[PDB]
Amino acid sequence: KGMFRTVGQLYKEQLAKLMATLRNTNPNFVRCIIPNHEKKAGKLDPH
Amino acid sequence: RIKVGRDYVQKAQTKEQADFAIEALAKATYERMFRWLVLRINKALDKTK
Repeated sequence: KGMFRTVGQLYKEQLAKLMATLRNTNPNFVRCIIPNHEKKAGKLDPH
Repeated sequence: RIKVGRDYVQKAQTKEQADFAIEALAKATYERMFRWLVLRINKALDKTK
């Protein structure tokens, strides 16, 4: 099984190396928000 | 700061480990100073012919 693996193991192993790299740094989070799903400018949905 | 194989990571050090590292650094500094002094003495003695 180890000689073949699966797609789920690749993402789990690849993502594990990425998360471990961010923990050893100072993350500068930038929160991105979308006003509406209709791609309209100026209009906002409170819900 | 030392790499664990891929990226860099700040490794931890204990009290005994820090003391041993300080002792090793002092020993290496003294050895380098003695070597430099010996080299300077040899150069001053070997400057004639």
